[PDB]
Amino acid sequence: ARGPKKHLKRVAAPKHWMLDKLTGVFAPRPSTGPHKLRECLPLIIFLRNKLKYALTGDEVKKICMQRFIKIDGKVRADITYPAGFMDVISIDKTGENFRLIYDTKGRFAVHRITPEEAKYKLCKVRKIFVGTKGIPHLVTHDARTIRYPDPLIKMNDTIQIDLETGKITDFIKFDTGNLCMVTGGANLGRIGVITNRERHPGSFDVVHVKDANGNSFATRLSNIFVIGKGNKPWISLPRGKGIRLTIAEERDKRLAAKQSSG
Amino acid sequence: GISRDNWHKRRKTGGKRKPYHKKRKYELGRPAANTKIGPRRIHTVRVRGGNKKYRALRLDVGNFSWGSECCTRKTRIIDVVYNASNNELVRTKTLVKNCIVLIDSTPYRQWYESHYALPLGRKKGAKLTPEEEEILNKKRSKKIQKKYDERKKNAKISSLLEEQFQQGKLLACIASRPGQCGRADGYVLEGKELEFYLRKIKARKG
Amino acid sequence: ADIQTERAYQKQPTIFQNKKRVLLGETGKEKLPRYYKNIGLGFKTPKEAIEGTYIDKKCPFTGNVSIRGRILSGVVTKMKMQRTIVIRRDYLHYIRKYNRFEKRHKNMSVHLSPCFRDVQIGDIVTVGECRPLSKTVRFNVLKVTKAAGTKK
RNA sequence: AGAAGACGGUCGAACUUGACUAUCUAGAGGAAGUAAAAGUCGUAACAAGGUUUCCGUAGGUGAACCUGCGGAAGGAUCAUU
RNA sequence: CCGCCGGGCAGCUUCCGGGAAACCAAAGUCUUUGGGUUCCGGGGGGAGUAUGGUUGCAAAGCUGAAACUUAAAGGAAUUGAC
RNA sequence: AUAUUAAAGUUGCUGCAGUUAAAAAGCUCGUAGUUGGAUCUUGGGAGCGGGCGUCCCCGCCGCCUCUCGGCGGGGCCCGAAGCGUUUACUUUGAAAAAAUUAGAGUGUUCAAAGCAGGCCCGAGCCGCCUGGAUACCGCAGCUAGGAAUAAUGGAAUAGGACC
RNA sequence: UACCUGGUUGAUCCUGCCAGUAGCAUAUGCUUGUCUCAAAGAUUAAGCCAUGCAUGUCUAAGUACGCACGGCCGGUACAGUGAAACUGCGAAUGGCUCAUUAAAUCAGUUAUGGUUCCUUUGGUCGCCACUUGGAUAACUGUGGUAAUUCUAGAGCUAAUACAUGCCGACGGGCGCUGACCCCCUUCGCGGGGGGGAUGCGUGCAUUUAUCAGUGGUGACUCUAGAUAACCUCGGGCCGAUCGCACGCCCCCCGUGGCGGCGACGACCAUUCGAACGUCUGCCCUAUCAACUUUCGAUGGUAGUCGCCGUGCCUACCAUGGUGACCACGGGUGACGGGGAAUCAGGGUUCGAUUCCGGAGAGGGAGCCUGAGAAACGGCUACCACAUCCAAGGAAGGCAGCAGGCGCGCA
RNA sequence: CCUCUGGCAUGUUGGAACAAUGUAGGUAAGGGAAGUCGGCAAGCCGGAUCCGUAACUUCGGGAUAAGGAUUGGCUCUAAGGGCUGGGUCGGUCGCGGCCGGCGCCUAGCAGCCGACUUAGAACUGGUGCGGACCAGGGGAAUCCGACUGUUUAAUUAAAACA
Ligand SMILES: [Mg+2]
Ligand SMILES: [Mg+2]
Ligand SMILES: [Mg+2]
Ligand SMILES: [Mg+2]
Ligand SMILES: [Mg+2]
Ligand SMILES: [Mg+2]
Ligand SMILES: [Mg+2]
Ligand SMILES: [Mg+2]
Ligand SMILES: [Mg+2]
Ligand SMILES: [Mg+2]
Ligand SMILES: [Mg+2]
Ligand SMILES: [Mg+2]
Ligand SMILES: [Mg+2]
Ligand SMILES: [Mg+2]
Ligand SMILES: [Mg+2]
Ligand SMILES: [Mg+2]
Ligand SMILES: [Mg+2]
Ligand SMILES: [Mg+2]
Ligand SMILES: [Mg+2]
Ligand SMILES: [Mg+2]
Ligand SMILES: [Mg+2]
Ligand SMILES: [Mg+2]
Ligand SMILES: [Mg+2]
Ligand SMILES: [Mg+2]
Ligand SMILES: [Mg+2]
Ligand SMILES: [Mg+2]
Ligand SMILES: [Mg+2]
Ligand SMILES: [Mg+2]
Ligand SMILES: [Mg+2]
Ligand SMILES: [Mg+2]
Ligand SMILES: [Mg+2]
Ligand SMILES: [Mg+2]
Ligand SMILES: [Mg+2]
Repeated sequence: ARGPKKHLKRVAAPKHWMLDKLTGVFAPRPSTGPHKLRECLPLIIFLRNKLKYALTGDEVKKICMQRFIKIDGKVRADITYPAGFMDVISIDKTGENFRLIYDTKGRFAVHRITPEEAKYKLCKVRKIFVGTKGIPHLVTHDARTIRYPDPLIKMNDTIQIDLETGKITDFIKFDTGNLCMVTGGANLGRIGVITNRERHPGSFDVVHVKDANGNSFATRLSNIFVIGKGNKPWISLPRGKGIRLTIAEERDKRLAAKQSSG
Repeated sequence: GISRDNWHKRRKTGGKRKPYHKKRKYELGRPAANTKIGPRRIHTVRVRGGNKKYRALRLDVGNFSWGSECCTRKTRIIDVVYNASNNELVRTKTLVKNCIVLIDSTPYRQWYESHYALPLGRKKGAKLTPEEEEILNKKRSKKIQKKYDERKKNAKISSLLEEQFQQGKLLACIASRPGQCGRADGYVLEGKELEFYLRKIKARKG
Repeated sequence: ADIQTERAYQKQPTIFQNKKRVLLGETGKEKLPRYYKNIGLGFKTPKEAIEGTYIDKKCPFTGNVSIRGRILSGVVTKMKMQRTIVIRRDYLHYIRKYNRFEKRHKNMSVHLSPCFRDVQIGDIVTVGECRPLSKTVRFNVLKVTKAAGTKK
């Protein structure tokens, strides 16, 4: 590589895009954006695979440029704009409005929400700052330098953001006994209260998560993004509920749904 | 061209490293500033990511600071006197970081005399008669004299420095890296250091 | 003298050694104000660093250099470089055809700060990784046990 | 503002010359190995093979070989009062 | 003279058990395979040759190939023939 | 025809040989290497659970700390700390590109493949139900439990604790 | 499926090999109806290349006076399409090949508290201004050369190109300075308390120094703040900027206020990354045993350069550093890995080749542009090959896709 | 090679010319041993410093092998040595002594002297610099004699004698 890389091979593409083999060489490749390529859903895929609205990239292009689509409600004309975790996608003319939230398998579920609720989002803080002249800042995971926060929102905590105004509107401090969804690794999509956080100096920090239905499991803090004040969540969750079933329990639940219900 | 990189020298063991690539514009050097003393001359360089490196080439003014006193006027860089790396830089008179230059005393002098209200650099009665009396002459009384009396056994500057001024340059060390910054800012040798570099210079003179 | 054995004066950066004008002799009792820090991860920044007057930029306590990354134990084999030693880290590499092992040593070079006086060879040493500070060196010495048999 | 030009430096192709190194090949004559063969000279070895063979080592011999010294049994004596 | 004890040199003895066997109380405790560890062989020839190194006064020693060739060469035991 | 794998326990860790078939250095010393005897908390005690008593199974006897923090005097026991004397080992957790591979689901007409399909429905529903799993991923690095084995420390011209 | 058979002998049992047997690639022979997939100039020659193609690009929104088209409207420049040209962006990806390269590449792991980052997203962005200077292209016209994606002179004429540079702003606010003035006490010097014109500074970024200890971390010489100065001076910077669509409201008539995009910039975060570092791991090879070092070997101190940490480089010191746990060298029919073929369990072999990383563009060197190149479908050199020449000169790079020659079993 | 002390009058004559032949010195375009019995003769080489040195070998050598580089002038830097000195505070006796107590440079510092080298740098010239002088040409082979030594005073130095 002489300079930056611009293409993305289909296959080099991430798995959670459900992009198939025989269709092209390439995958889209997101744009530089508010999410890490590896952890996005390029609006193209979102539209003409998951929402099947378009058929090709062209049909995606045409939808995008009646200026319908509205990622965290601000109108985007890129197909490769990476719409990622806890953005919105107000599609407006149809009036569905989504969120993208990790399904238990971990693939950015299609998750419709009510316009009231699609007002607000939820953001993990990556840092506190103090810039010049003693103004303090935040930084959301997804880039939003807020400025002048509550001197209270510390690291790894979350913020419910208004969208229209921006500006932090009410916030939840990462502690034990606090709802969360994991945004990485194997336990991506799963949900529970916390229970335990282990500090290890330097070497980064584990956090166990006790699911509602017993299953304790763990992860590194990095991936834990909170969504509640213990049990009660500050958003809609997609059905599946961030539970995660054993392959056999899953097989049963399919087998019960088949034959009987109809 | 003139490159900086590990690949081209031997290892810990002393084997010969083979090169797998060729030179890379970033594994890269440029020929040196070795800025001399003289009238201002700076050429800016483009570096990685754009940006600038202002290679000094001649220089005269420098923003030196009398540390103790907390004044820092910008002053003539009068000569290079000593340099720890290599005696040749001193002989060529080349300004680089951690040099020991000389800088005009004058702006520090002036400020001592306007702040502390005493003189600096001893003399019979040419400086004392006209200017310092005019600097003094307390038409106010009460407040200003009380302030300058509060500047008590406190003005009490060092012996080496008082000597330097009465000569009238300062030993000064350069803190900037002229070849990259453009400037040649520094600090005035004081106390234990000054005493050390004076002892170094005397020895060199023999 | 004593400290300044070099061509340039050896001052610790950070601290200014010059503001003074009061009674009770010239300078204080301790005279200088020594800069040091603590280096973290649970390590006792020792007495001989803080008490002592020496000066080293490559001291992890009393000089600029962040410990950050891997932490490795070795054992000191030589001490013949100035302010630096070599430690031999030994380990049983696994070959899996023969479900066996092979011994293997890597005498890495290491920066020994002279907070540590009276360190000998055969002395277990725990180095902290840091920024490359010689061509070979990337590890400062942080704690030395020496208690392998031979005396207190 | 500023071109061409030039001192020096710097990287440094490239050439000229040695020096090492790896490989590949020519060669009068020499001296092997193998294989073909319906040759020549013997008869070393296997039966005590007609001088037990065999070892190590020396000298000699047209050739196999012989002899000297000290070994071996894998001998042609597990045994001789 | 008659025992016993340790440790040697061997000997005879047998369905210990092995082994292609002749044989071996070890050559046993091995497809029921692992006490420890060193040296070593990988069809027969070429060949312990050529070459390089090394040692030696020499004689020679230690290290040590290949090209080429070739279906056996070999061990043990049996019946014969001699 | 040639390379190459199995056959080949004819390269042998599993697993081969070395009296006579090919093979143990002429002998002994010897450093590196490899290998190294035995030895320290154990029965018991008390309960939940199973076939007045016996025989099998399951939480307990990480110690100390209060010199530290608090979920004008205190309790209560958690954050810190003498971190597990210091490893190996094991077990758990995390972290682990996809494709491949294994392997769920799914009549591509079968299959190799592929990742989808399937449904209600007279279509008036102007639709709906779903998949796109899981495993493995040496060695090294990281996390917690276990402490048999194997190494390794600690008091011997003396040293551990005490308003 | 955890398999064996033929061959030394007159027969026998062994040791042993040869030979068969079954997979997989490459080639080839002979054959071949149908359908679905699908490898394919790697092995030899990273040998050579005829010809064509493979990187260009315009919206409402950067410059249109071609007149090349055309309006509907004039005369208040501009109306609407628009070749060309200047400007901006891109050409650093993709594609190809596997020559080199053996702790190198590369894989896992870790650092960046040691640096850069076009863009993307989010922050910040208090007397020419009713808007300045001159220049140049296309265009028009003179031309020169045998000849090139050669250009020279003469006319003009644009800007978001290139330059230049103002109103705001509160004789006010806060730091110093302080003409002086006032009140209390005192025998009085003095002591305490107040006020205060006139001056300098009147900071985001940069450079240096000093002082203190809002927010952070296992971890600061961090972030933020105070003081002093400096400006990396026009070639520090934002300071203070150009385009498009609709078109409104004034205790008020001719002025002054206004939403909605576009483009732009300095600093910060953001992403894409990049870049160097940490720990462990690679085939044969001793007919390779010592190797490295004043021409950096391995340390140290000060610098230099570099985006930054480091012998990266220079200077002065010290004498280090690796090695039988195989260094050093040599070889490789060696790009690394994911993987592939074989397989009971163990293994063996292969991996030029569709993903990831790396390298290179006939060979070597240097460099401009630019955020990113030491780019080769960019230059400048030499060498090697080659092409026209009017002999003075000029142009070249298939290991892109096709294609050819050459090499070969391919 | 040039000079001072000291010594001399150019070695048994002078003058004028400057032809050939000579004797002794030089130089030579291009070629470079073709010359000749034969490279005879002359020519190259040469000093020092820094590298770098083969076959072969009696392991001593071969060796200055071979083969390369540098050298002037000037202006600097760095490195190499000697000597002497504190018994200071208190007491007392005559700047000097004697006693007692500190100090005790015990990492030494201070002043004062003195040869001479060597290494590095900058500038500098019409690339010239061991500027004269002095001063090895190399290599591959064979024959002989080991070697060093000796030998025919007046033709033989050799492989002869030792
Ligand atoms: Mg590419
Ligand atoms: Mg195994
Ligand atoms: Mg016949
Ligand atoms: Mg045996
Ligand atoms: Mg066995
Ligand atoms: Mg053989
Ligand atoms: Mg095989
Ligand atoms: Mg097998
Ligand atoms: Mg065998
Ligand atoms: Mg035999
Ligand atoms: Mg034998
Ligand atoms: Mg033996
Ligand atoms: Mg034991
Ligand atoms: Mg037969
Ligand atoms: Mg076979
Ligand atoms: Mg980044
Ligand atoms: Mg090769
Ligand atoms: Mg390249
Ligand atoms: Mg080519
Ligand atoms: Mg290039
Ligand atoms: Mg090309
Ligand atoms: Mg004469
Ligand atoms: Mg005469
Ligand atoms: Mg005479
Ligand atoms: Mg001539
Ligand atoms: Mg001739
Ligand atoms: Mg002739
Ligand atoms: Mg001659
Ligand atoms: Mg010679
Ligand atoms: Mg002869
Ligand atoms: Mg002689
Ligand atoms: Mg004679
Ligand atoms: Mg003679």
